[PDB]
Formats: sequence, structure tokens, C-alpha cells
Amino acid sequence: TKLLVSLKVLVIQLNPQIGQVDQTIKRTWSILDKVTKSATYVKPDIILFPEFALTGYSFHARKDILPYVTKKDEGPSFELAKSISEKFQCYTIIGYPEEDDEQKLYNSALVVNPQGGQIFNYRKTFLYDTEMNWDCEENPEGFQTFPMDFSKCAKLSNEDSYNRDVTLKASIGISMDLSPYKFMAPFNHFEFSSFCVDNNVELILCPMAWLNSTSITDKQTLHNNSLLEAAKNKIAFALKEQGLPLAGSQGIYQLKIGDSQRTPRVPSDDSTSEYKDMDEPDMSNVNYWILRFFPFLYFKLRINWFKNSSLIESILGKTRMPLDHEYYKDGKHDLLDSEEVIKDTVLEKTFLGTSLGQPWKFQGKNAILVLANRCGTEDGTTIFAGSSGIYKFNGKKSSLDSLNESVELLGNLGKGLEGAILREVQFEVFR
Repeated sequence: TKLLVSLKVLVIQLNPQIGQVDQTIKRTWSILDKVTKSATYVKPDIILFPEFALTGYSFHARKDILPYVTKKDEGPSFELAKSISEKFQCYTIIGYPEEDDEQKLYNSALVVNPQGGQIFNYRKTFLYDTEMNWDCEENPEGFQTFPMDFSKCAKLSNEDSYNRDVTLKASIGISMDLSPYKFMAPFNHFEFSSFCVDNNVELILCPMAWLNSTSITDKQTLHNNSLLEAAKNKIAFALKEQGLPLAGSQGIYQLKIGDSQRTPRVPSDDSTSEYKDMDEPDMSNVNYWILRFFPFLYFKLRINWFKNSSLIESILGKTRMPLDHEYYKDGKHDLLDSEEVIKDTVLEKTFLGTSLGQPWKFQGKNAILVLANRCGTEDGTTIFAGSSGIYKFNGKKSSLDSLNESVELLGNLGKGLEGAILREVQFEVFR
């Protein structure tokens, strides 16, 4: 049975700096106030914050992050999310540095329900170089899904109001989760987006601290003090030229609340990566994010792949996580050469978006992608891309970027300003 759904999605984009937790919280409440006073404000069903939203990101040592870590149900990030959730009667998702009882540290995203109860805590699964500075752990469960109960958000297709409840299957992916494992795995594994398609995820939520490519990332540059000083001067000039302090913009809010302005489809060019025009999205990254969700995108060649059975071995051979991942370090552990039957789960598996039974498993389905990316700069070396946005994969029957009309760009914030975007998102699920 087809169920129509309407979700009001609010994304908050922040520029948190290390040691400014109280200030960032105050700016957060200021943003939310301005959101409610907007002409086309409507109450959100879900509010999403970035990765490490209140604390800043670039911690260089375990000692430096320890004053900001919290248990999953204590501390400033949890209390903030609970207060927001109670005052807006919504789900609230926020990224925060976590410590558990056994003194292990994670990069995490907690979920609070409209009653102020914590229903989920997701830990980052693919780690970035920065996480290794402070002894961050990989999520031992690997990628995960969870139910979200939405009240009064659904209807049958002939009904005239959204008066039914719906439980959506959701998944959280934190920034690097979207990348090939350790940047070393094959690009076309698309591990996270394949997992979401495999598990029929409907709502994809991504707190991120994702870089603009003006950032200094070259390893030989970072470890040669002469090259590093020169590189740092280049970034300083780029910020100064934009009339920005080195840390980037704070406290000047771009608000796109309830409008229906869509983001223009643009292919990536040698201009699209420049850190200029702070109120416009970084389309080099928008196109790249869309590409990392390739299994959700229409692609003509899949019919040939399916007809020639070119991917059957890739599909059968694929494991749940990379073999060297934390997932298999405790607990978890050839169908063609066996008398074991083919289970339903194997028929749900995909590679490059193709399954054993269909050229394109996602065809005819809907999914919503919500990306909350931080903005600003850290260490004089690292420029975050901002450009938080909401996307709809419509499953309708080419290009590997925003020109592909099987994805809908429902709206983005700019690459460099703090702010908020609210969109009503309409899509269908099957029950």
C-alpha cells in the first residue's frame, strides 16, 4: 500500500570553534528564535545539526577533547537536543564527542524524540585522519538503521490531509561514512549509500564536517614547516579578501525558512571549488555528495549490467563491512558452491545499485537525504564547505551529478554563513 508522507525538515548550519560551547549554544537559540518569527515558518518534524555541532572539530590530542566529551545522555549537546525537542515537539539529531563507561571515545550523533527521550545514538563508522589524533573508535556495529515514529505525517493517496502516522526507516551517516573506506577502498563500492539501498532506508540523515577543497590536506605540505607556512598564508589571503576573520563567519544568519527556492543544477568546474560567495553553496561538493549516492541515481547502463549478469559475483561476494573494520574485531563473522539456500537478505543486496533480481533496485522508490554540514575554518588550514541541504531521490527513469533528474535539489544554504533551512518534503513509502 502506497503511503504519502509530508515532513517538515529543519537543518541548522553552525561554525563552532573549540572552547566556545556556551557561545555556540547562545547563537543556536538565537537562530531558532529567528526561525519561528519567519513569515513562512511552520513547525519542523525533525531538526538536524552538524557533526560535532557545539564543540568544534579539529582536536589534535586526546587531552584536548576530554574537556568536551560527554556520555550519550548527559551534557550540553544532549540537554540542548532535549530542550529543542520538547519546545518544538520534534525529533532532534546532533553530533557530539562521546565517552562511554569504559572510557572509550567516539564521534557520535544522538537522537531525541518529541517527548524529550533519547531513542538512538549512532557512532561514526568510517573515521577521518583527525579522529585518529584523539583515539576515536570505529562504530563496532558498522552502519545502522533505526525506526522513527512520525505523528500526523502521512495519508493514503486519495485522502486530503496528512492525518495518519508513519514509522520511517532511518539511517545516520556522519561525513566520512560517505567516502570510500580510509580513502583507500575502490570508489565504486559506495559503502554507505549501498547499505541504505540494501536496507530500504527512507530517511538518510548526515551530520557532517566536510571540507572545501581549498583546505590544506597534502601530507608532505602538512609535515614540512616551510611549505605549511606558505600554504597557511594562501588561506589567510583568501579569507581576508572575502572580508572574513580567519575562523570564518559567525552570528550572521542566512535563513531559508519555508520558501521553495530550489538549487540550480550545475556541473562541477574549476570555479565551483573556490571559497568565494558565502551565501552560495559549494557546488563541487554538492555534486560530489550526490555522486556518492550513486545507487539512488538513475543510470542507463544498469540494464546491460543486469542482462549480462556482470555484477552477480560482486553482489554475492560483497561483505557487510570492510574485512579489516572494527565490525569484525568482535561478534560478527560462497553461496554458489553450497547447498545453503538463497535468503531474502541476499536478494536485497546491491552493487552499483543493481541487485540479483532488478537492474536498479531503487527504481520506483523514494528516499530523503538531509545533509547538515558545518561552515567556517579551523587551524588556519581547514575550510569547511557548509552548503547544508535537503534532497529527494525520486526513483524515476546518465549524468553523475546534480544534472541527473532522478535527484531533486530541494534547497541549500551557502558555503560560508551560519543559518537555517526549512523545507516541507513530500514523498511516498510502501507499507
